[PDB]
Amino acid sequence: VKQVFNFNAGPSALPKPALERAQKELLNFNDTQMSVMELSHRSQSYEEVHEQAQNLLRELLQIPNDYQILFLQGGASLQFTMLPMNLLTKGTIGNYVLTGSWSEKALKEAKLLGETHIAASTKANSYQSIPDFSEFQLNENDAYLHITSNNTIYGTQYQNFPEINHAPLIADMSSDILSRPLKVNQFGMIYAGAQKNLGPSGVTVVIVKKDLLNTKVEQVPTMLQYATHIKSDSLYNTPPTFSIYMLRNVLDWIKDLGGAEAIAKQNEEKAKIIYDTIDESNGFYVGHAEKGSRSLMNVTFNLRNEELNQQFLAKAKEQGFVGLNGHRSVGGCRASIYNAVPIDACIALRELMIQFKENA
Amino acid sequence: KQVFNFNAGPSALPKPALERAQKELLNFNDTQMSVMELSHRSQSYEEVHEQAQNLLRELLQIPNDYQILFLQGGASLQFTMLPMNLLTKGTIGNYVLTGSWSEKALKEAKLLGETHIAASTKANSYQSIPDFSEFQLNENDAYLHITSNNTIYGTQYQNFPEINHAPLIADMSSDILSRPLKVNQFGMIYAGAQKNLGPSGVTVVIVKKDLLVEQVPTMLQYATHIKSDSLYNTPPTFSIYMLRNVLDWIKDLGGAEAIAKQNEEKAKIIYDTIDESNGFYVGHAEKGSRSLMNVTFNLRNEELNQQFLAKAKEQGFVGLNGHRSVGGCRASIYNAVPIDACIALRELMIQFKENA
Ligand SMILES: *Cc1c(COP(=O)(O)O)cnc(C)c1O
Ligand SMILES: *Cc1c(COP(=O)(O)O)cnc(C)c1O
Ligand SMILES: [Cl-]
Ligand SMILES: [Cl-]
Ligand SMILES: [Cl-]
Ligand SMILES: [Cl-]
Ligand SMILES: [Mg+2]
Ligand SMILES: [Mg+2]
Ligand SMILES: [Mg+2]
Ligand SMILES: [Mg+2]
Repeated sequence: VKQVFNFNAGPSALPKPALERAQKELLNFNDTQMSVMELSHRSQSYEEVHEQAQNLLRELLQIPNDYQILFLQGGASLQFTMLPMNLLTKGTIGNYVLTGSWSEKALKEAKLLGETHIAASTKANSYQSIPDFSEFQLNENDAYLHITSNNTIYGTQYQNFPEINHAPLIADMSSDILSRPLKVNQFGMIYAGAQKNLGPSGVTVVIVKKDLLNTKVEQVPTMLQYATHIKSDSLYNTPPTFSIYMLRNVLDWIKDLGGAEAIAKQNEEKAKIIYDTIDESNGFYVGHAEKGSRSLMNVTFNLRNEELNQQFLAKAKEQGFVGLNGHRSVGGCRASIYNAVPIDACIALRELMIQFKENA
Repeated sequence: KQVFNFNAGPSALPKPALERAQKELLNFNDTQMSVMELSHRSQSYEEVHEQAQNLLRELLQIPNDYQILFLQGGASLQFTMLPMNLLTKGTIGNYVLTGSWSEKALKEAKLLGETHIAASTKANSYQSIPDFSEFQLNENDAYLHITSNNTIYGTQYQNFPEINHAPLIADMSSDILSRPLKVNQFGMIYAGAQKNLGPSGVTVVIVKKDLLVEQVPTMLQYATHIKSDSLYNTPPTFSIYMLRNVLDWIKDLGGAEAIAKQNEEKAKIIYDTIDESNGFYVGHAEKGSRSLMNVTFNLRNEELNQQFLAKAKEQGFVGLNGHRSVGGCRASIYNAVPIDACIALRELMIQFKENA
């Protein structure tokens, strides 16, 4: 049929082979004559999947042995409250670096539970950049320092991560996890809803330093303790088995293309196609982010006025582009170009953008 | 290549629902994307989301003053979310204990407030549902919590108590939409989908709206999800899609009364086999409390138990081992387990008895 270009921001494009693989074995997985969705999570066929998803992640990001990988339900949003529930103890402070709307949502949940602080913020200038690490206001009684690696709605991204030694560094990496190599030991915990760059909705990957959080926290509901899930290897209650399976399949694909290092090269190339288009447009398109902070995962821009914005987005949708409307809170446009978005989609978008401009 | 899926959770699903999923896995609704690749704020997803709710409303005849929520975290998260929202100071979370799942729910409430046991058949190892006239209720109960089907013990409420002093709340994980329900008896009903309704990953919560909050985390307030139609954060979109598909299958076969007929025949096959076995197979539940969803039983000794389950596995039966906490055998016969599987089980039970 006609072309479809999938720039959805979350859930988002999956790599075709992961979907083709799932489709082919949907009714009979691993010769059991059952769908993976119909298996016990205590079955050896399921446990193989669960363990393989962990081992692929471990290998791909080179996660150290003193870290454990959790597969949790509830989305990143549930992590916004689970994190302060476990680590934000009395007399301590949940310190946040604000670099977008998702950082504010994280902060708000800690505020419900303890003392919070704002280490640095670019909110005044509408989150066009990542603040300088030298501006970080740190406290001796900080329970952690929390950052948002990729600011999905604003199109900005950490180029690198601060060295923090007084508290654990925590990061919401929902929209750029495993888009590039990572030095995992810079962090006490990393979390990501899978649906942006790792596969389906319904599971949240939580990489945690075991000794920071393998201990019972008095007064915390069993399901909301990290310890629960660490001890039970994310099998305390019934896991999202199909989501974890699809995550496995996506991880296999990342490994098959050369891992984090190769996918970064691909992601830089796709991003470049779009940013060069913006940058050669003589102001017809204006990127929200400052150049040093441009995200490789979510490209945010506006045309010169809202009428042109709307005509551009209507034309895109007529031409088969999906998901380009900016987040409802900020308007404009947003090209999400996560790992699995193909480069010819990016070329197509550039073509769209150039003819729209020339014809305007 | 014969396989009979008696898994207790996650579990068998309807072949037509899985075949339909397979067929359109790469191209949902002519969008040329998987349902898994759609934005949850897309109309495409939003229609599926709503269709899943609509089918439950139709099939259970859920009144307008109830809302239907799709949450993550399993029935287990509901164990704490419920008291978190309703167990206010000076009130009591009152529990009816009819098995281990009851116990797990009560435990979470004890973290958050005053609790109470209205009744319990624990002393007798949960062989039955207590008589409602036995319940000990309190003026200040925040709710009365029950477990409609005691998955590990094989017992099930035949009917529900008429409770007017406080909302009746039910963990229906292992029997929701296996028979018609009078939803007006309850203030809230909850169930992980992964037994009767869909794959794991989504929890269905049916809640009396006006029934349900300072200082509770946003994600743990029912009001958050009611207000946002379970679209506050990203829902488990594929699981809700599969839930829709399963609900379409239940509607297509004739709805809650029709599936009850199938379920009662399935259970009749196994219980008759047990009852006719002259004590070779012994059911755990008192007759009057026998579950239609999980049939629990043992052979005369542990070694026969083990010989049977080994023979079962060799013959393609999956999931019949009893819960580790109780041992024995458990045949889970949720909605999508076909009558032919139960017939096969019977024939195996009879042959095994003959050959012992
Ligand atoms: C998508 C997103 C979230 C929300 O994740 P849910 O799974 O919907 O809770 C949180 N943080 C970031 C940075 C995101 O991009
Ligand atoms: C399966 C079951 C549960 C556990 O559900 P999860 O989704 O694993 O939390 C809780 N209660 C009952 C009655 C169940 O049968
Ligand atoms: Cl953001
Ligand atoms: Cl977003
Ligand atoms: Cl039970
Ligand atoms: Cl169980
Ligand atoms: Mg490979
Ligand atoms: Mg192509
Ligand atoms: Mg139909
Ligand atoms: Mg008879």
